[PDB]
Amino acid sequence: EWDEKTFTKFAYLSDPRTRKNLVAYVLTKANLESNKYENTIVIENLDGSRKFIEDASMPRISPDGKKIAFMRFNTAQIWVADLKTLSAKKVLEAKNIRSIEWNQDSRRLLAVGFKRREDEDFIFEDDVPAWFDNMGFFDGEKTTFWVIDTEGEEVIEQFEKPRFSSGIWHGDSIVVSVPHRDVIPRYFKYWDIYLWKDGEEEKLFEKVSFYAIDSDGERILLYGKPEKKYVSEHDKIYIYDGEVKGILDDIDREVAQAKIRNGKVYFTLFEEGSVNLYLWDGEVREIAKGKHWIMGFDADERLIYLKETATRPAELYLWDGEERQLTDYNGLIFKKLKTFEPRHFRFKSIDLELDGWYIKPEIEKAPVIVFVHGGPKGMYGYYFKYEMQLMASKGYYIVYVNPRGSNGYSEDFALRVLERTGLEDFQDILNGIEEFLRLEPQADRERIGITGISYGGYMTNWALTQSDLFKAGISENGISYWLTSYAFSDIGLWFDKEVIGDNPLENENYRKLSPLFYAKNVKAPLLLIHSLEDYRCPLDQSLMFYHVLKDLGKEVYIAIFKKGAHGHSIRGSPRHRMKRYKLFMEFFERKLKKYEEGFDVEKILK
Amino acid sequence: EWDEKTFTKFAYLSDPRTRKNLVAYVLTKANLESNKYENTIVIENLDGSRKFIEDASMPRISPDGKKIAFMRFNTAQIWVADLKTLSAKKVLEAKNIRSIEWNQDSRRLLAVGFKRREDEDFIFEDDVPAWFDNMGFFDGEKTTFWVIDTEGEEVIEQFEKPRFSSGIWHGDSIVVSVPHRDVIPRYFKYWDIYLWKDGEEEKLFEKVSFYAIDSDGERILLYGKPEKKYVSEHDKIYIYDGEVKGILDDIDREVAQAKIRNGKVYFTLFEEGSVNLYLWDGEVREIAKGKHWIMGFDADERLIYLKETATRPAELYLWDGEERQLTDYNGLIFKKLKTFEPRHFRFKSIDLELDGWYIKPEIEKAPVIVFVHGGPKGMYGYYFKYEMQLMASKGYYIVYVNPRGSNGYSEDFALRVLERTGLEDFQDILNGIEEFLRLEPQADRERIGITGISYGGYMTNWALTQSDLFKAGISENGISYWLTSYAFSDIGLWFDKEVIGDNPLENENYRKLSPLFYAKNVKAPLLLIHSLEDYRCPLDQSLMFYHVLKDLGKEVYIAIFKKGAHGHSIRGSPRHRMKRYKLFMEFFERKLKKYEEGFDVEKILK
Amino acid sequence: EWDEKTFTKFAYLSDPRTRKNLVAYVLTKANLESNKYENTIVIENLDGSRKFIEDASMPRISPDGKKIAFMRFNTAQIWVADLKTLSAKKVLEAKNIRSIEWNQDSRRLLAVGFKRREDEDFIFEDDVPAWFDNMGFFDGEKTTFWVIDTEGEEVIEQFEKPRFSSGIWHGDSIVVSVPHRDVIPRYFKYWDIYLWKDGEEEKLFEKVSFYAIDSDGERILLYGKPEKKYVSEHDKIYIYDGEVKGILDDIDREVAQAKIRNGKVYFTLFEEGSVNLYLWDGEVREIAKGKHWIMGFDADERLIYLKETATRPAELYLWDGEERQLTDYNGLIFKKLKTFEPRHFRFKSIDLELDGWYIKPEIEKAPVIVFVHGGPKGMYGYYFKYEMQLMASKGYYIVYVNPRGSNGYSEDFALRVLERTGLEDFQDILNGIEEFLRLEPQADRERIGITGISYGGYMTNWALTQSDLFKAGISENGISYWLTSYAFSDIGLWFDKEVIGDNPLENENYRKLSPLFYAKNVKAPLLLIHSLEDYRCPLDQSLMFYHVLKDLGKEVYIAIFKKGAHGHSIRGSPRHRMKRYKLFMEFFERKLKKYEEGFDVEKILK
Ligand SMILES: [Mg+2]
Ligand SMILES: [Mg+2]
Ligand SMILES: [Mg+2]
Ligand SMILES: [Mg+2]
Ligand SMILES: [Mg+2]
Ligand SMILES: [Mg+2]
Ligand SMILES: [Mg+2]
Ligand SMILES: [Mg+2]
Ligand SMILES: [Mg+2]
Repeated sequence: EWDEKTFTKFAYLSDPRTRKNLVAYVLTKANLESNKYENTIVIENLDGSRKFIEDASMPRISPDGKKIAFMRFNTAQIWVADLKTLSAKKVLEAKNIRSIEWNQDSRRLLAVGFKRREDEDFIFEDDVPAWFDNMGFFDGEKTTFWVIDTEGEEVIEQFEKPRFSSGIWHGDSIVVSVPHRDVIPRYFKYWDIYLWKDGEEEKLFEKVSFYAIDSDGERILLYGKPEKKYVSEHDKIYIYDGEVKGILDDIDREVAQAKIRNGKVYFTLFEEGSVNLYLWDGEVREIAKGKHWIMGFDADERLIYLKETATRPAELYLWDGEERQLTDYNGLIFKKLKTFEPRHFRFKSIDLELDGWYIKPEIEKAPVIVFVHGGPKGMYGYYFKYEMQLMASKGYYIVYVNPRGSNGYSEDFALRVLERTGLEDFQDILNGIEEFLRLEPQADRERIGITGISYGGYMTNWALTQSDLFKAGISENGISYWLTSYAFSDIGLWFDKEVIGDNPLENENYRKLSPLFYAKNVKAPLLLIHSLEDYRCPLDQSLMFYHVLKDLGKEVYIAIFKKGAHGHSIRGSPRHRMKRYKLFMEFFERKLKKYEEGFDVEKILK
Repeated sequence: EWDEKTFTKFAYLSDPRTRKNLVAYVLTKANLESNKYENTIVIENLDGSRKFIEDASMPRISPDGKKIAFMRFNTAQIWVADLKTLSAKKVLEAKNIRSIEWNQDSRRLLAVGFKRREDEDFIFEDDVPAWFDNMGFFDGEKTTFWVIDTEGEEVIEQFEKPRFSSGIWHGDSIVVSVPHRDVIPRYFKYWDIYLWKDGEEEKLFEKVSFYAIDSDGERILLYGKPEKKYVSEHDKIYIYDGEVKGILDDIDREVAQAKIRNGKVYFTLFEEGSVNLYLWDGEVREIAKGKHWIMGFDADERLIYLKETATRPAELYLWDGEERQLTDYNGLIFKKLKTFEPRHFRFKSIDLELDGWYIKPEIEKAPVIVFVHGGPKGMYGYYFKYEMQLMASKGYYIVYVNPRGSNGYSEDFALRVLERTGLEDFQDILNGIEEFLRLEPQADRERIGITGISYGGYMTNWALTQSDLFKAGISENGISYWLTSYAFSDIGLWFDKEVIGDNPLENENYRKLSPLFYAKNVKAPLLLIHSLEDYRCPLDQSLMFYHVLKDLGKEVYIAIFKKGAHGHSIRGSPRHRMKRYKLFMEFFERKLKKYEEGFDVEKILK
Repeated sequence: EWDEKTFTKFAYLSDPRTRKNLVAYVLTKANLESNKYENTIVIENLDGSRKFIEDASMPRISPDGKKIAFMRFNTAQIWVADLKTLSAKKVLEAKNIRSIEWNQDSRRLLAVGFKRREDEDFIFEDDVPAWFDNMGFFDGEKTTFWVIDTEGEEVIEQFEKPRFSSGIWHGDSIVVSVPHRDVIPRYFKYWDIYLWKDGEEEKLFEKVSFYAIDSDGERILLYGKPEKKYVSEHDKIYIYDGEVKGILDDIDREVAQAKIRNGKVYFTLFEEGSVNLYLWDGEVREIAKGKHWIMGFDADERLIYLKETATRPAELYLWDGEERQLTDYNGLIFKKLKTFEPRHFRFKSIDLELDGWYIKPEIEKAPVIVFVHGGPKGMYGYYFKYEMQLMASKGYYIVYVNPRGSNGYSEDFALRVLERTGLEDFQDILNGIEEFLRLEPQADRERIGITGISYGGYMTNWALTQSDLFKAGISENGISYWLTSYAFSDIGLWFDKEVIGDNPLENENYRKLSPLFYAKNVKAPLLLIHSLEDYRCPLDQSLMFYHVLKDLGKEVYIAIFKKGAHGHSIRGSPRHRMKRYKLFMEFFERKLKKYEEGFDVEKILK
């Protein structure tokens, strides 16, 4: 049976790594009773023999295949284990490390972390932004780079860089990507790239729209473009060996992840609902393309990847030749648990033809939940979406589309949304719902709800202020006012200028496209959901909407989770997440399936 | 030198398991200074290479030999380790699990446990009995069955059954043995047996006197009889594959343990003082028969067993072909510690000829301690009996017999005791002592003591009320009044009806054969020993005898151990057990070897 | 509204003391949320000015009125405070002190306590009984006497005496009352009395049936008789000044409490349902006589006492001249809480006329709960009985009587019960119920239940085995088998010989008058309630009855409280007591008011 606890039953795989004949990855479990994620590194032969590093993550297999570094968290500590016996030693006790990567010598690690002011009474800020979702307040944060010798166990080189810099090995050098500073740092837009060795550095690029993501010791793999006008442009990949060479210049899709392994580049593309795995070895070759999301991959002598589908969390695969499924962690649970395959439909919207999906429940007519993805350059299609399976099992149609602005299509399709949030993209959603209703006469047009997180939250607010179609909404971590998004959120300073418009203090678009200013129009009951550590869409986006809607006599409720960032629906504590799922299902049960007055959360939850 | 601490010096082996070329078992040590049992799983090659899983028990080797599940206790947790490197992951945090067993797939475990009401202020009972020795109060206890997937780490099936049910895998099915319910559950007498799979079940047997103990995936091994009139009847073994086939119908001895391994059944028999290991492969073949107790065994590609003798705790052996001793954990200790081999004697008693044993000390005449085993269907012979070696080292003859009622002989011999406790079986003991005294003129007939636990405690009480032969007694966890045994103990409701008689509220036998009612006859000093968590023979059995004996002016003492069940002499904490051994030896020193007035335990113990 | 929590709302007063113009007493509150009794000493002027010693009890005001000793518990510590400012110093850190009493010098205290063997693993006993209700296992307990100098803060004299001795000051001497030892100590029957000073002693009495309870420095007040044949005989009081003088020889009622204050004796008598306060100053004078229980009193320059009634817990009063109520702790609570005054009725039973009471609810007919008091020499009448008010508020008639055997009447009436438990006294109960039913036609004869604790538990068991009148019973801490009461309980060795009969191992009365042996007769559902530290009626009394009743197919349930002695219904933790009250009310709701099958305590309680 699907309910608010079902997500705790799945094994969650991440961070796959492979060297020689070995694969490692992390197995994570949500333990509802201790209220903790549990992490286990699993190392597999390729045999199917498994061994374990318990209470650990960040597996990094040494280039020589003889050992594995990993992190245990608590302060964090870096450990190194022999892969033969897995006997381990603690190497470095590390607060605030975000990455470790072996040097080609299988002796040194590069660790990138951060340092802040850390006064126990006040944060002090002189740069921007003051905070970032999932990181906290910056408090003057600088990036730190440590070269650690894992034999002697010492930091043998260290240097700092501006906030939000990154570093990868390039042979015995380090390629350092630093946000370019103009009036403010040009986050996500321009970087300066350096080559660093032994306390000295050479600037490789100045003010470019890509950063270094991998190296094979001869070539540097760069991610982005040489110059973007919009951060929303499709990120591409480039090889640099002295000359910068685009390897996908003729493919009008965005790269999701990429790695270089002896001059061959493995990479994934967002494509019409899927995230597909390709290889480039002079030409682009399809590796794993279908109705799925390749969530992660790694390549050395072998190529392994994590593939998630609409109805299964990610499992591990090995590519031959041919795809071979390596793991089946959830196979036994899913023998007993019904899932629902989405049905793809094309529909016309204004000038375009778009992708939609719906899931039909067993079935009278059935109520309908419309889901809107975040972004706007998010993408729905073929990954595992817990709420959708959950509500389909409870008797709802689920419908959702990729409006213009979505990832997975041409760059132009993504960029059509800019300065037009709530305009054509909302029409796309309404037109997809109209086509879905034509396809499915058993969908009850008189019981359609809408929900989404982030931009989907924005769109749920917007939908209730612009349309009388919806009977209920659940809007989460959303946007009701772009001006405060611009001035308050971690990314607003550059992101809103692009997506909403320039001259934000004068531009009328900031109120014209803001649900807050049309609150009077709202007629359907609404549940707002927010979390107190969300800095991507800060609390005022929900609480202002909630207060103004109350000031106008509207039926509205707000659940404010005391912990959690923007992605807390998926990343918050298991107990936190269970409570959100329960609220979510009960709001729709009691406001969409069959309207009931009030919403007594004490009685409803326990 | 033997004393109250010597038992802490031995290594105690248990729970042997074998798959392919591997053996595992548990090594337990009594640590007197931390006052804890320590458990180490040892895995041996077969090489004699050893490896270790520390602070753990319940080794279960997966059918494929690639891994080992085990328990660590504290709440209990199930872990799974790769047998190659022994790297381990925690699979399930498990309060109240009593068994784990792998499925043939080496992926799922079946765990059988229990659940109770657990109010912190009161136990509430609506079934029977309210408590069970070594388990506590039932508090509404149900049995729970969990199928655990050890990859994904989740319970994927669970169901509950009445109290005291058991479960074993049968291929992908579970055979569930449940006590049959009439007016009360017919514990130890009738079961219903089910075949369970995927939430459904078929009843295989109704109200039978056997339960399922093993399976080879085609055949179910059943333990008991199709129908017993008396629970005291010899348990036998049956193979069920559609038809129930007795495999020892022509052998009039009781099976102690049995396992099925690809259509071959390995099993032990109680026989005249020994517990011997046999194989059935169409005919019964002797494997390990002699003056010893096969305490445990396991078979897969190899057959291993634990063999204990009168003078050595259990050591591990492998059977070829020929018996090979694999371990010698206590060999070095026993080079320095004198032991005493018992001398077997036959004697006549009324209509029968019986087995007796005695140990002769160095040697004047020497005082004599007569030991009486529990049961009555207990059995003395060739296992390691700490008190016997201990008191023999201190200058005592030790004598003990198997009276009628004992295990190890024909069923009829066992059943002669029923309704006759303290009658012929006591005469058997007196006749064995008479023959022993004839054999050993250096035994001092004027200094004979008697002691026993459980039924042996009953018999020590009884002996002091019926005979003037004994100069002292130590009676432990015994019986002085059958009526309260019937109505108060965990098993009395069915057990006393069989062993003492029907219509217990009217049957005069319940007082006629009860030491309490002859307390006036007592002339020898007596130490009573009890423990507060003994529900097999509850406290009133000792304390009523103690109070009535004091009320009659008799010299009697009672030591009431604040923790511990019926078997606390062997299972209580090392400090608890050391104190009991010390009391036991000192009572006999000061009341049997040389009578001394009083018994100042403060001075005597420390 | 009355429910399982209402008892927590009352202030409970105890231990009144008075010197000069001061009164002190203890105010106790049951705090359900911390689950603790809270104790506050209150000192009142006589003004009505109040002051406080918080978290303390055992107020002892010094003879000179200048200071107050008291105990704080945790180990216990004796403190002394100046009564003017209540500034306090700790005098002696005291494990196991049971009493403190000032010497006439207002400098020394006499503290009487106890010491035991205290091995952490086992209790060791060589005397009798092994345990006592509300004290635990004796573990070789001796009585200790300490003279404490409260200035220098030192024990300046100490000596020990047999278990269960007591001591009071007599000027600079100590009168020591010690149980007389024959085959066993003659507890509650004969004492030896000593006069002790400065390490020497003179025996004042040998083997007498009284002990010293107070002194005025010239006269010793003795409680009991010079010689009792039965402990059940009425205790009287005597003044000893060289000659023993009976002061109530012509009053055929038992003294409940007595104190001597400059040759005047204040004392209470059990009389037909009341406990009344008298003075003797050469003649007996009535002080406080009525429908009430004088729970405690003290006299110096003033006379104060605690008076409880059927409808109010005890409040404090001062006697002038005339009774003046001093406190009204519960007056505000009882403005809001309905109470029910019992209605007294006379009835004929065989050869006697007896007292009964009933409470009529608002009112169809109403179901009836018959309550039976403990003892048998207990007494119902005019004290505050929580369950009665509780069940009357829930729509039940409450009826209860003083059968022969009760205190409050002639000695002969008390002694009629001896060897006749369950015979005439049970007929008395049946005849009282018959008269009550005639008085109250709205009582539903088809819904009568019975309940009691202790002897009342015995009688509830007995009632269900002998009568078909009752539709339900709740039997608590009761008797189902006298033989085990005799041999197992703290007092059985002497108490059962008197109340049930001599030669307990042969006397057929022990089974003839035992509910256990008539268990087959039971037809009404029964809840048994017991507690694991009850040594007055040990657990087997309930659990044997429960098991045998289950063995006979009867509907019976048992609630076994994990902590608590015989009086745990009133003395157990507030949470423990709340749960018992809830069970008690729900059993009657669901088995007496309207029979319902089953009894799911999980659902019923929470
Ligand atoms: Mg280190
Ligand atoms: Mg991008
Ligand atoms: Mg373009
Ligand atoms: Mg785990
Ligand atoms: Mg058997
Ligand atoms: Mg036979
Ligand atoms: Mg002091
Ligand atoms: Mg009395
Ligand atoms: Mg008389």
